[PDB]
Amino acid sequence: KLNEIGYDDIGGCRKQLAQIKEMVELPLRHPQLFKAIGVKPPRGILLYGPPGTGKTLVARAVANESGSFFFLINGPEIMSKLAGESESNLRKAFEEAEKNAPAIIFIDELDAIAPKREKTHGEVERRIVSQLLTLMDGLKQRSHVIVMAATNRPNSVDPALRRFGRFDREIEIGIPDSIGRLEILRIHTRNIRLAEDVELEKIANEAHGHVGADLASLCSEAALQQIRNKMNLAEVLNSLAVTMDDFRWALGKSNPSALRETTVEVPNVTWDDIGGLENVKRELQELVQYPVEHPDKFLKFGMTPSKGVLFYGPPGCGKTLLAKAIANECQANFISIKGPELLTANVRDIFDKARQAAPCVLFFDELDSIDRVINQLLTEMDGMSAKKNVFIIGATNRPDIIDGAILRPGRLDQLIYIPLPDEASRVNILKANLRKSPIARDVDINFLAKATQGFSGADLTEICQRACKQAIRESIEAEIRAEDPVPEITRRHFEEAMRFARRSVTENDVRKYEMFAQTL
Amino acid sequence: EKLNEIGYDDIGGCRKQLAQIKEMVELPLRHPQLFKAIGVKPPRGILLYGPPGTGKTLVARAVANESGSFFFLINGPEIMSKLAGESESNLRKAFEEAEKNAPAIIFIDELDAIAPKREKTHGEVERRIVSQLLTLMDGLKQRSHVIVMAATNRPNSVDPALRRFGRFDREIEIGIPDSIGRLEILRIHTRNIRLAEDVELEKIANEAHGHVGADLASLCSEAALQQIRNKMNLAEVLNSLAVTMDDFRWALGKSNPSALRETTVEVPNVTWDDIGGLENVKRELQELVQYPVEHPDKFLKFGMTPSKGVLFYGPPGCGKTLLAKAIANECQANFISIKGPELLTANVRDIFDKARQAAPCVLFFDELDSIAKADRVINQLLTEMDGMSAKKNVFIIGATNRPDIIDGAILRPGRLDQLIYIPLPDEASRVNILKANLRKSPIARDVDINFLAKATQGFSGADLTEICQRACKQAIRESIEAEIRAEDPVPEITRRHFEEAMRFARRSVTENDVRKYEMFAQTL
Ligand SMILES: */C(=C\C(=O)Nc1ccc2oc(-c3ccccn3)nc2c1)c1ccncc1
Ligand SMILES: */C(=C\C(=O)Nc1ccc2oc(-c3ccccn3)nc2c1)c1ccncc1
Repeated sequence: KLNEIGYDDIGGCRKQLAQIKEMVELPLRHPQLFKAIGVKPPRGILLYGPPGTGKTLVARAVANESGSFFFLINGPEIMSKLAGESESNLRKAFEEAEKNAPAIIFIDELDAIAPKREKTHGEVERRIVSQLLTLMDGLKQRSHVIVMAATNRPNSVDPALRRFGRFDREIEIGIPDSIGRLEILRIHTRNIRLAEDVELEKIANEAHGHVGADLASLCSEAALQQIRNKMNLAEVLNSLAVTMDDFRWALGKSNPSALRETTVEVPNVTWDDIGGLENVKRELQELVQYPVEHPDKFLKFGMTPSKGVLFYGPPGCGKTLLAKAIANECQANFISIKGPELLTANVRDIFDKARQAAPCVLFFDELDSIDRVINQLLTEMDGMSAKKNVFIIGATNRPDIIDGAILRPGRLDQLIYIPLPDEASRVNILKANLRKSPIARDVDINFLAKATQGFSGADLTEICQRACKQAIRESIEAEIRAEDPVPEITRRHFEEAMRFARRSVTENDVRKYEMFAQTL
Repeated sequence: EKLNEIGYDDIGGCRKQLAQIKEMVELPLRHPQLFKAIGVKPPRGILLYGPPGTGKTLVARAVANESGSFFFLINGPEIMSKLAGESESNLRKAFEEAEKNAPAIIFIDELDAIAPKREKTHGEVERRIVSQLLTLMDGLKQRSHVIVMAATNRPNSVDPALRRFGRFDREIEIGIPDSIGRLEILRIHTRNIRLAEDVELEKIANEAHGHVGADLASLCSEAALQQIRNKMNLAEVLNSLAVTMDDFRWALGKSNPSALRETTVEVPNVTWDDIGGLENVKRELQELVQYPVEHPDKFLKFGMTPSKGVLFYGPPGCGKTLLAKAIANECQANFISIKGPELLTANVRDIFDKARQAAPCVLFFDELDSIAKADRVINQLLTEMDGMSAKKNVFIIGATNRPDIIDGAILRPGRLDQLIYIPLPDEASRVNILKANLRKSPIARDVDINFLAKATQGFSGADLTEICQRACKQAIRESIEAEIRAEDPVPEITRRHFEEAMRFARRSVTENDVRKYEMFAQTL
């Protein structure tokens, strides 16, 4: 079975799979063509990412597809041997790989073999690390041996290993996105018998923070729930088919292990969902979309584009949603960071993660909360080339207390005010909020927008929530009394919600923001 | 085979240091008669250091090949990967072999792997090998012509006992190449690549900032990869492959140099024409930073030691840094641009030592206010400056925007005796700045800089740059919008764009601030 694993049996990493394919397969199938022009093939590739992804099979998939020899060195297995056994085994591994070429050597759990030098506390451990380094540098330029390694964090690996010529290409196999999750769910359910009511797309969309292993466990739990419901009360053996109810139940009881891991992807929020102003949209377009869309114009006119902006205004979800929408427009990855998250050298880490994604929209929320971290952010921004397509966006609700250093040119040089949404914006927001709900025909959104003025996006969302709570309360009470009288939200529900206006922004705050704008 | 042919030409990015090493090694190892006659003691330990990838690992081999001497290589990890007695036997066997075949050169690559700081060593085998190395080092009789060269990332990671007066007394830094060095490296690596006729490596080298030799090798590889990707994916092809300037630019776009955070030492390419500047300030800086270095004889004749430090205070902007870079450029002295934020994040002495190593240096300290009036850094800097021999051609320049806050200690004589002020640029300065800003971009013949300068008064360097930047964005905006309509209409930036940018003409420096600076000057 192992030799039969291919590209199709790995899900959740298709971009990285293409990268690895071009890096490895092509040289190992037409070495003459690459040598002619003079392209040097890579000699060390380090895959890293959260545990549970498919990065342990990537090496096997590549080796099988390229039809090359494959050798596996298991970190814990090597470190579980006597003093000389580990050295003999590393040497034998590399020698065997050289014997049969082209080859691939996968050193699973490298951080087990070569942890940070501080962690090591014996002569045997350091001797093994140095043995690995010596073997690594000994790969002749034409040996046709590619060393692949996997870890959780490259920082846990001995830095000497991450030098030129030893491990110079580092690829991240991160959390899958919705398409990746669907791919994994379709891979794992190959043998399970499904019912006709299963729509894996919804499951994939709803499974947040799930890695391939988590999805395998989820499928197993759903099958078990089906067994429980059926057998509890050969005929049955042939009448078993997991149902969407079982999958939803399994989702309910699941505890994904990758909840806290930052997510990088292209969000699915469009302009229509926030509405927003026109000037702000135009400015954001000019800043972010044009340089990526038409770099030629910037080059010919020869002025380097600015990197980041700094939204200010009353609190709410407009700023974050606006940034997400602009990122969606340009099809660039979106990275969200919260001040509380940062308070808990991570700054360099997140900046490098952004730099890895070519079009990225690095978002920093609650920037006001953020001396050491401030200086680290300052230096990192100052040391960001204004020619790489990485855009920093800030957000704050107290521009007065923001340190002026960040505002200095080259770091964050543009300020944009985000006012309360207007009538059209409020209409768009309300339409988005009730998008997934069965609203009644009588209800008109335009009148609601006219009635509500000065209400922040939070206020409108709260208004929608109050109405739905009323509908649920009515349905339950009617159901109890009856024991679909309330099939859709009615006007009375919305009016009852409106009974408590609760405007979250005072006119004094708006005047203060206006004064801040005028002073600029 | 190929190893024994590496020479001076096959190393790039280090030409000053290569000349130093040539004089310091090749000549003694070819004409010992003269050196012994006049009585010059050849060095016995040379420690090369710098960021990884710079090609210092070939310097030893290049020198050995050129001088025709025996060459022996000891690889740190290789020695430390053996059993307890194997590493000792190997060090001893290396030095014995080198001495047996004289003259020789011994290159101990990755010294810090063999002899780290005493504290970092926990076992006894590690300390035993370090002591073995020290014993062998001291055992080199002056008569025997053995020169030990070692390479390490930083000299501090090496055991201090090694950096003694008879072991490793010469330390050479091989740091990031400059633009000429980058061009040299690119020429070396593209020897076997077949390039197209539109490739002009000068622009690549100039734009490749923070790249080391290895990074440039990767860049060339990626460009070739892009070319093959496009053409092939879309024997004839094998003979039609030629990298193109588009491929090199694309490779640059997607490259992540590993030496971005490393301080750069180099003569800046900024001239007086790009800053304008008051004639008084220009003359004063000329005197201070040029007469001592250009006519030391006169200073000796009148016997007054030149002051070392100058301060700059005034409105925030690009003026101070540009002025310092210009004065450095005129004297062709190296420029070090330590910023305050970098220092906020031992280090002070390291910067001062780096400056000292480059004799004519224009060490720059921006935003000094943040560091000074904290206690630790300010005291360390005061101590280090006070220990700065005024007879050396190292000039310290400070910049600040709160001249009222800096502690008076820094301005006491012997530390920073001059207190020049940098005021807002005048009309001619603004004209020069605008000409420089638009120099790289096409401009309409109608557009006149003189009127724009006349309109702009009190505008800081950023203000002028902002004006130019805003105008270009308008031109790009208009240029593209026409393109979609047609789907060149805007070949150059027209005066309409400049006037539209001028519509929102803003002054970033309040006249109150300028008056405050004037008050400080008068009180001073
Ligand atoms: C939306 C985020 C959101 O609603 N954020 C938010 C709501 C209310 C807030 O009040 C404050 C505040 C702070 C200090 C003083 C007073 N009030 N901050 C608030 C923030 C959202 C984000 C991302 N995706 C979707 C929605
Ligand atoms: C130019 C650098 C430059 O213009 N930097 C700069 C612009 C504006 C600034 O405002 C402050 C400041 C300080 C304190 C309070 C308020 N504002 N600092 C500023 C710095 C330049 C540098 C290097 N090479 C070329 C040009």
